[PDB]
Amino acid sequence: RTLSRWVWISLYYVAFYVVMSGIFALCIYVLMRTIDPYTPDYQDQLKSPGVTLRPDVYGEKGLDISYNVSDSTTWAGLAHTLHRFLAGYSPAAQEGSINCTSEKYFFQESFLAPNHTKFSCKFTADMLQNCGFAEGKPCFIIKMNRIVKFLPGNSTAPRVDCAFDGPPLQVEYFPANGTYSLHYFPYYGKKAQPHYSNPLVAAKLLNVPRNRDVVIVCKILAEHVSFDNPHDPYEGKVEFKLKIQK
Amino acid sequence: LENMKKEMEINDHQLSVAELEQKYQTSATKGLSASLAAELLLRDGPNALRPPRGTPEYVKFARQLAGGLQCLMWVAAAICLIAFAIQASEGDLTTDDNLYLALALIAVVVVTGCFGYYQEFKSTNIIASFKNLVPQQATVIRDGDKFQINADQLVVGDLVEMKGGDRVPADIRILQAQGRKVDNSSLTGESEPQTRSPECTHESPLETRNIAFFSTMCLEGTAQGLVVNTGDRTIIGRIASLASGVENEKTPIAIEIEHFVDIIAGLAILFGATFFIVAMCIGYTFLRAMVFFMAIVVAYVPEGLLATVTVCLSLTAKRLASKNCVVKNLEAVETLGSTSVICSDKTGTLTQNRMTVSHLWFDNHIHSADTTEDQSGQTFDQSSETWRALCRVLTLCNRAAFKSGQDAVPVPKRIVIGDASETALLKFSELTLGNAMGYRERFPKVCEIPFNSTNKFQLSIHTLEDPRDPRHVLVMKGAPERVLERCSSILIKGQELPLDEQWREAFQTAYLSLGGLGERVLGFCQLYLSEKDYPPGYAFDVEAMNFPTSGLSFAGLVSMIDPPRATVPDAVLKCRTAGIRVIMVTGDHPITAKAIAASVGIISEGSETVEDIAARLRVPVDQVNRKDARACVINGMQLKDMDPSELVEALRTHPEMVFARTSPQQKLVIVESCQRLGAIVAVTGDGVNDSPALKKADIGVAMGIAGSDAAKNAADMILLDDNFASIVTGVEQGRLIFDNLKKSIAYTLTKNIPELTPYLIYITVSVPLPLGCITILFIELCTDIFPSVSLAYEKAESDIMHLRPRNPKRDRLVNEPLAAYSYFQIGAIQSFAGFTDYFTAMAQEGWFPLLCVGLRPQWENHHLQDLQDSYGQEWTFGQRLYQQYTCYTVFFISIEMCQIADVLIRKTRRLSAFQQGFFRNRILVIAIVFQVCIGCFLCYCPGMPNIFNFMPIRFQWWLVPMPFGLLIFVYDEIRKLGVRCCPGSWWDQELYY
Repeated sequence: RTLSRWVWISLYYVAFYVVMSGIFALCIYVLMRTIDPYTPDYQDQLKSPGVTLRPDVYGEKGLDISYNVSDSTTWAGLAHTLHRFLAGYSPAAQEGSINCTSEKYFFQESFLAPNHTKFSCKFTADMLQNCGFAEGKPCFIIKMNRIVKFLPGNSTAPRVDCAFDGPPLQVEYFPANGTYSLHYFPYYGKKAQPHYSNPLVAAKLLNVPRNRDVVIVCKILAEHVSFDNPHDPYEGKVEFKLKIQK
Repeated sequence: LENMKKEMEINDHQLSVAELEQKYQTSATKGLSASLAAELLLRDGPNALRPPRGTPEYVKFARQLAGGLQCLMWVAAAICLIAFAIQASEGDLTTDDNLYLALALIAVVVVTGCFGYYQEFKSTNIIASFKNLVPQQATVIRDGDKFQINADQLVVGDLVEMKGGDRVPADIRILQAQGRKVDNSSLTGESEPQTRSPECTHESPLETRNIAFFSTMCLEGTAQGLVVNTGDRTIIGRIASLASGVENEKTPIAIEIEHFVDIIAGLAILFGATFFIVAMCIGYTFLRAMVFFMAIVVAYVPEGLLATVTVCLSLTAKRLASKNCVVKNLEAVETLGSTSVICSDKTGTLTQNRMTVSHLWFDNHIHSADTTEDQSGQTFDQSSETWRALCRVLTLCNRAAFKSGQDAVPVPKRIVIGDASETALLKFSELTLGNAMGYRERFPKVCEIPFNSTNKFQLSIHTLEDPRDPRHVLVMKGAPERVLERCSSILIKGQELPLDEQWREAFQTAYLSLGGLGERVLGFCQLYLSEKDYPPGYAFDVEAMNFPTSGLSFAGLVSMIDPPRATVPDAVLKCRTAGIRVIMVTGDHPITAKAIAASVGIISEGSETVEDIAARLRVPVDQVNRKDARACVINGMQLKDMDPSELVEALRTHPEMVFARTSPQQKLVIVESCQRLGAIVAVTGDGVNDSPALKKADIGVAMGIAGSDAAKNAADMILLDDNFASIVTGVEQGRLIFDNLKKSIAYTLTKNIPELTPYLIYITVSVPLPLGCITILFIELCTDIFPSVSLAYEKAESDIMHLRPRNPKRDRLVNEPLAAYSYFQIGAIQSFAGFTDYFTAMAQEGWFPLLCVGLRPQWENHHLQDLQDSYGQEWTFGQRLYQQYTCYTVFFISIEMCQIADVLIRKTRRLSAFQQGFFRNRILVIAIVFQVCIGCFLCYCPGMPNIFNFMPIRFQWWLVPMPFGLLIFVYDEIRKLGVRCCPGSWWDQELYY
């Protein structure tokens, strides 16, 4: 608390906090310089790919979607997310990408600017057969987390088997000639490949049972894939508790 | 009120014996009736002292829990439970953070409570020590018969009898006495026996012979008296109540602590609420709004700080312990370093309290002996034959003898059986002459006349050692005047000569001068009896004057003395350089008091009192303007008349003051008067008469060896060695602690900003949380502790003793300049360094800084396993969290790294690290090594990511804050360079802690 001296304070910080924001920014901007505008410096963390699903999880979903077949409003929440993802793989959207078949990895070259947008493989929603959506016995959609320059697999395709032992359910898979087709990899990155589409795998649980919580875990297997669950339950697997309480 | 107790007492010593009885309804001969005594007992109450009420420890501990910071910590702890409670009901949250964090925070408050409790200690058993004095019972005469009764049973009016070896049961009016002497050291602090008789000697009852007081004891003789006062009513009983009555008070250091707590608490509440509302406007749910708040509280309160202060004090205390200075109360460690005025007792404090010879008058010259214990002085005279003659009388004419087994100890130290005068003489000769016993052996004493009350002289006849004429030599000593009447000739040099008027006049001058010195003077003379007149057989009659007493030869005069402790004069000057005013307050007589004052330096050379001006000018005292005299000597009798306003004037008016012949209450009054001025006062004393003053003083310091038990109980600190120099050390230590405390406080506070800012950005930016709550505790509780403590070790930057005492009003432990530097300048730099590493970790992982804004809702969403980074990769919930936690860990480490520079800068307020040497402090360096070791251990050790959420950091990560750490060092170095370069103001006033 002074007087006719506050000007000696205000002006001080003005060009001291000034100098400091100026240095702080100074050091962010140098750091930023030393990173590739197409690939992060560390991939470890991300390394085991996560498996995520469309149905917004109330808790541990992907199908921890408890709803009532008898009620229209009950499913509507899950449908919004379901439509949101699928909307992306519309045919209108894909004009210019390239058509493929289930096969081996395709190498666009190095992660370099000298080539134009790397052409991604087309993916038709049509491949996901039979899947508003399933009013009863939901048809959840699975996806593998994108990771640049990662080649998951061996053989033609990386499998996804969902399992409960464990009470009855009937598993049905819709996956574009397979499971996850290898022709989709490696992923060049958003910079290199803009409207890139990752392979989806629809799963339908036609299960005869009703009114009970079924813990259904869908797992992906590969040399590359590893699982935790002692931590991230997401790591290469799903945790969904479907309940068709009708 | 105690105010009544502060005043001088009034008594019945003036009344006649018979009149005294009328008031009391008592009998001088018969004493009270059994029935009457009982009746009075119920009326008056018991002859006992009743201590006051105290407080429990449980309450004392709990009171600390409400130490601001503790309050904030409590709100945080509860708020944690509140969030937890809301959570448990609404959605089953498996997490245990809140609940646990709540547990941890509560623990922090309790542990912190212990530290403050430890600091706040008051070990006081004053009443207990007094109880130790109490005897048992007392003899009274009732129904014409004497019987022993419980002392409490004693009532006013009964007839009491005392004899040597008994403690006075109550205040008594002496009716009759025979050779009674008493020790009134309780009132005076002086042990010399004082005679007690029925006659009223003086108007002041404290001085008169006819009154005997409770708390004193009869040394010899017997006496009877009528009890005037009992219990609390007695003169000392009141002093007891007053000492008990006076409040302990609050240490200055304590006041400073509370002051900053309010400052920090204020900022905490302001930012806490300020952001609470800012969040709500943002649209944050109450569930979240509270969580942010808890973080804010943790960030703002320096959890570790109060404990650090206690540790720093304890460490300082330990050093002093090595000094032979024991500190009972941890806070007292500072007080001293804040004293403005010292009120000191003379005897046993300033002085050694050991009588001794002063000077001698022979050969028409005054010679001065060496009074000092160690005998640091020089010799006055070996050569003159006159000296040998005087020496012989001092040895021969002396009854005193050393206790056996003394040979180990030094001559002035050894215990002697005899009166003080004879012991002084014995020690005087033994030192210069060699063994006295030898002299007594060589000259056997045939006959002697011991000092008589009437005679006023002591005479001895010895066989001359000389073999040529082993005849009889007569020696005698006594009152100087009396000896003079007895002498015809004077041994001048070796030869004797007639005693002319001229020499006689010189004798008077010598006698008056020595007396002026406040010294007790004795005359010495001898006579060589004629051989023909006295045969070797010749019998001498002690009872009847068998031999001539007159026409003797006057050898010389001897006078006595005592002395200041060796360290004292130097210590006084040092206190004065420090700007501390030193006042003498003593029970002793003024002539002695003034002389020592000059010796020690209380009264500087050239300074004059009104009386001395009058003498020099040879003008009346009334004529002298008092303003002219800087120095003053006030007798207790005069003090009694004066009002406190008058006392105030004396204190303001004089720089060098001596209060002599003061009573215990008057010492208290002097102390209070100084305090009234607004000065912090220290009292130094050894005696029971010091007790009230010691209690009242802001800090009382008692002498350990010399000190009486009561004084020690009254005091805050004890000098075990009786080393007065320790006071100078004590004052320096408190100041150093204040200087070092500021450094430690600034150091601790600076880290608050890097803790605060991440929370703020979190809300405004909507970025992932840069630093967690748990992480904050790792800093304040873990890493910062050793380094903060190490600042206590710092040496003085400048000559601390050179500066004046701090102005408790003006100079505070924590001021706005500290906040500006800690919060505004350096802490800000640290915050950025923390953020930078935060950005680096995220960016390396794939989340570039641009992308982070407004991400937190998605980031926090447990449901979303697929958050997209800058690259286009998708992350699960747990995976991103690991990165986030790693961010917390690096941010944490960045604080440590930035703290390294801060520790170095905090080392010195003014001076450069080059000058001070950022290096001598071993503890400080240890702090840097341990703090880094702990941080690495926390990050690297397996299992820590679970509990603390600390993750392993890449080598590169450690480096991120390095540039910021360096900037801090340079910045502070440049700043300080400016301060020293120009003492003018700008940088100094603003930043200088």
